[PDB]
Amino acid sequence: HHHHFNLPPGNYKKPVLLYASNGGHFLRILPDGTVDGTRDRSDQHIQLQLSAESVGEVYIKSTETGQYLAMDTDGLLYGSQTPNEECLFLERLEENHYNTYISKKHAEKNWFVGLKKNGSVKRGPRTHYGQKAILFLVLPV
Repeated sequence: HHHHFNLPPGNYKKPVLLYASNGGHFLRILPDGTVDGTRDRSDQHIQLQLSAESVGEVYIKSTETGQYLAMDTDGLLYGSQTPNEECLFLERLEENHYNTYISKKHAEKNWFVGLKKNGSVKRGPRTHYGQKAILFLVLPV
């Protein structure tokens, strides 16, 4: 293990929003595989579904398009048609309150899912522990 094992209460059954504490954007996976954020709560592409593959390990999937959130070899988030090793994230509690998502493939590099205040997602190497960008609240809809 390269990381701690504080887990959030799990939310896998229901479709959810991933709300970025850092600026209030919702994580969005567009039909063309682009990943960003939007503050438009009505957007059809911010509805996500998480599934636990192993304890503490998740897929994050678009309910609208079926795409899997993934992080590529250069640290960029993308929407994948099929589940692969780039699609698994370590779901952890952070600051006793938030959820973080670490790339499993790149766990030793501490690459996180992260949203900037301007609604663009962060590249893996530009994320790290202690940032606001990595902090999510998983909201039921």
